[PDB]
This record gives sequence, structure tokens and C-alpha cells, in this order.
Amino acid sequence: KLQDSLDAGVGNLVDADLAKESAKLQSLQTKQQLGVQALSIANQSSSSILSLF
Amino acid sequence: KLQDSLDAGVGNLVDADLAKESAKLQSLQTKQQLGVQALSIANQSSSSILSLF
Repeated sequence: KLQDSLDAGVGNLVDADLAKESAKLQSLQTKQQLGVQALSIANQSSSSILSLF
Repeated sequence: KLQDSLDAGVGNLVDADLAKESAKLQSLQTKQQLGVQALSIANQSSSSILSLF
């Protein structure tokens, strides 16, 4: 009985909640996809200078 | 496990960041296109002398 209590205590200390990690993973994947597109938008600046010359 | 650690370490040593290389490539391509036009502008100097004679 004591060993079961100690195992449960350590698990309570260091375990995670995967239900929350799923939501965080979804939001972060969407944000990374948006960040790549934002970098692509930022790269195409200064390309309009060539028309002046 | 140790072999995985060593491979990751070497990769950390010698790998590049392609997100930055994309931006640098765009800027350098634009600058080269502008440089060719600038050289073309510089060539056409001294062509106006012939009108004096």
C-alpha cells in the first residue's frame, strides 16, 4: 500500500495534462504556418526599386 | 543514445538556417539586378562629345 502511495505521489509531481497540450500544439502549428507566410511577405519588399531605373 | 547526442551536436555545429538565407538571397538578387542597370548607366557617359564636333 505504501509503495502505491509513493508512486502516485511522484506521478502527481511530474506528470502532464495531455488535453491541454493538444490545444497548445494546434495553436502553435497554426502560428508557425502563419509565421512562414509572414516571412515570405517580408522578403518581397524592396523588389519594386528596379522599376525606377 | 550517445550516438544520437553526438550527431545532434555536430549538426548544431555546422548547420545553417535556411529561413535567413532566403531573405539574403532575395536582397542579393535585387541588388545584382540593380548593379547591372547601374553599369549600363555608367557606360553611356561620354557619348555626348560627338555633338560638339
